[PDB]
Parts: sequence; C-alpha cells; structure tokens
Amino acid sequence: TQQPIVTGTSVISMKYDNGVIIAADNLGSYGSLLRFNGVERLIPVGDNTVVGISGDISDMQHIERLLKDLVTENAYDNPLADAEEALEPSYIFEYLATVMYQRRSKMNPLWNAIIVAGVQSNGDQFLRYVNLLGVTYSSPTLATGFGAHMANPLLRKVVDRESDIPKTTVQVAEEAIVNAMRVLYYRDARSSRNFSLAIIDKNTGLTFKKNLQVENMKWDFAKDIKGYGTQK
Amino acid sequence: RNNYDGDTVTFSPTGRLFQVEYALEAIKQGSVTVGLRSNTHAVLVALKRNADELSSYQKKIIKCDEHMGLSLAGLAPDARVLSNYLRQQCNYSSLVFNRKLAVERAGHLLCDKAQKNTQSYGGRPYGVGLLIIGYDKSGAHLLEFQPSGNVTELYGTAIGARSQGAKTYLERTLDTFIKIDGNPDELIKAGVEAISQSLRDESLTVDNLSIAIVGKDTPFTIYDGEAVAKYI
Repeated sequence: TQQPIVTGTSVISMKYDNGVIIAADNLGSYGSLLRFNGVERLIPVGDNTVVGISGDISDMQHIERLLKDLVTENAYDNPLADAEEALEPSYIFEYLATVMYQRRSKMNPLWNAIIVAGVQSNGDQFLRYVNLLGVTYSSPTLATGFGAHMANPLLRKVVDRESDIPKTTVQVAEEAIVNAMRVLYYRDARSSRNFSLAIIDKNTGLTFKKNLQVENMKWDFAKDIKGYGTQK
Repeated sequence: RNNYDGDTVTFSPTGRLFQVEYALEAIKQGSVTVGLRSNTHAVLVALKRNADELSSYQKKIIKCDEHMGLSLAGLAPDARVLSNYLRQQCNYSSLVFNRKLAVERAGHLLCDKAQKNTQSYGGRPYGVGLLIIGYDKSGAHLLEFQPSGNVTELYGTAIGARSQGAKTYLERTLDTFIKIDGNPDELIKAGVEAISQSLRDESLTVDNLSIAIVGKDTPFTIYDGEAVAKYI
C-alpha cells in the first residue's frame, strides 16, 4: 500500500462555449520541501485532449506511459486514425477509469487526482474526474486536491450550470483560470508561481501555453500590518 | 503427396498445408449466404436449411452486439466458438473504452484467433466461414472471414455452396447498390435476388429467408418468420 512520496497539487478546469481550459501549477513537492521544479503535469494525448494529473509523481509517470501506449494502440491495425476512429477524450477517460478501479481492487492505489478535458469529434465539451478512490463524476467545472476547496467556487460564479456555457467566451474563461491561479499561488504552499495552461477548442485546436507567471500582484497593503494584534 | 495431411504441423513440398485448404472446403459443404452493403446500411441474407420438414430449421444469424453481427456458413460447432469470442471483444470495448468496436479491428483479432490453433499441435483451423457486418464511426462494413484467417473488406461477397452465382449477380450490379442510401428495403430487395441465383432445386419460403440489417439509426435486428413476409 503506496503512500504519496512526491506530489503535484491542484488542476483547475472549466467549460466554455467552444471548448475547455485545463491548467495547473508546475511543481513536484516533496512534502514541505519544494523539491522539483519544471515538473509538467499536463500531457497532451491524441491532440484533442490534454490529461492533467496531480498526486504522486511516481504514479504520474506510470500513467504517462500507459497514455502513450493508448495513442500507439489506436494507430495499430487501422488504415488511418486521424478521423476514422480518432481518439476522443471520452475513450481515454474510460480507459483510465477502469485501471484506477482495478488497481484499487488489488489495494495498490494509483495515488492521483486526474481531470480529463478535451473536446469530442462530435462537438461535445468533455470534462470529467477520476481519482484514487476510483470515484467518477461529470461536472461542468472541476478541481482537484487543495484547489477543490479553494479555487473551484470562484469558477462557479463564471459558470454555475449548463445554460450559462453559451454566454461565456474564450477571453473571459482564460481570464478566470488565471485569477484562479493567482489565488492558488497566494494561499497554497504546494503551488508555484510557475504554471501551464492549455486551451483545447474544437475549432482552434490545441494551444499549449507553457511557463506563464502569476501577475496582478498585491503585497503593497502589507506595510500597514504591524504586530500580531497588539503592537504599536 | 499427401502423406502430409494428417498433421497441421507439417507443410507440403508445393508450399501449402493440406488441412487449411480442406477447412476451406468445409464451408461449401454447409449452407449458403450472401452479404452486401451500402454506405448507410449493411445486409446479410442467409438460407436456413432444415433436416426434414417436421424439423424447424437452423438459426444462421447470431447477433453479436448492438452494432455488429455475423452469419455462418459451414460447420456449426465451429461457428458457436468464433462468435463467442467476437461478442466478448465488442462487450470489452463497450465496458472499458466506451466504444462501438470497429469492424476492421474486430475482424483482425479473428484472424489472429485463427492462427493460434494453426501453429500449435492439437486443435484445428476452424471449418466455418463468417461474413461479419457492422456499423461503426467509419459507417457500414462487410468483412469476409476465412478458415485461413484471410480478412477482406468487400462491397459484396458470398460463401457456401454454389455461391459463385451470387457473386455474378453482385458483380453486374456492383455500382448500383453503393448508390442506394436511406432505404433499407431496397438493399433487402437486392439481397433477395442474389440468394435466388445461389439456389438449385428450391424456392424461397417465409422461413428460408433470414434477413439481418444494421445501419446508421437502426441497430442490428434479425428478421424471421413474419418479418420476412414483406420481402418474400
């Protein structure tokens, strides 16, 4: 029975009208020590999905290899596979849902919180959760780990329910994920300034933006705090 | 010579094995079927044969899954096995990958299934020919499975006894049934013609015809008895 040794914390995601955003800090925290820098959570799979993986970096690597063999699996025995039996986010999710459970049943849990975000080739927004209790649910907005408690309410203003999707656009959604990051940077210890942010659209395709920096920086209110409660 | 036909682990000087050609013959010894298809529907029409007229036929269509199904030609003991495994692969895809299994890949696992007993001593190449029809993402398909394991994507083919006359009906009219779409009845009309040329010393009955159809919005359905009396 594995325990987390090194862990990623927080992937945030949301739905918008023509596709989805998935984003996460880049960090492999070895507990209290911020051990590893430049660790990349977001792995493109096929070209219409990004799967983000938080939790044990040790389990992550293993999941990365399984994901790469799923792409390779689709090529094998197919005359083509870029629109014939092209790899959808949903197929990937189902392949993962089964293995996390199977492993849970053998009592060696893949210790992860996973969000699969993508778009289908049917025009359908896909965004769904799986984790190491093998629990699954579909929801319009998702977040894992610390970020569930913290950042997910904030996105829930932007989209509460599934009839405010057509009234939210790509510039606005992008804006909301970055303000969500700012907040994870401030108020979470295993969150770095470094972050990656991927936009999968069914029209624009994959945009993977790497090494963005938190901005809109508030620290200039800090000189007016003097003492702990009573101190002149 | 033919002292070499008693083992399937022995080759001939003419670069054959004898057991595999003999397994080919075994198809012919059984009933007759004609497959043909259109871009938005796939159809098998198969002759049911009975032992005597108190005997009430043999079911020649085995429904695989709700997007695939197949007909048999040759020995029945053999067919029940091959069918079972194939159904198992369609249910595996539906559970673990949330997919309707492609006709092309499914046919290809069967080719691999055939070679497992060909190589190993004991067991035999199977003595039944299968025509698999299905409707996936890449639309309608008709595959011709062979004892050898040669799998052939075709617009129309026929196997069994005196099946060369169906291929002559299908060859003349090849381009005509490709152009039919949206009308299942008319693919059935073409099939009914086809299986007429195959017969010798017989005439079609409401219980000789067994007509099997899968298409775009129609799942796999097997018509029998009083559902084949609109096209008798």
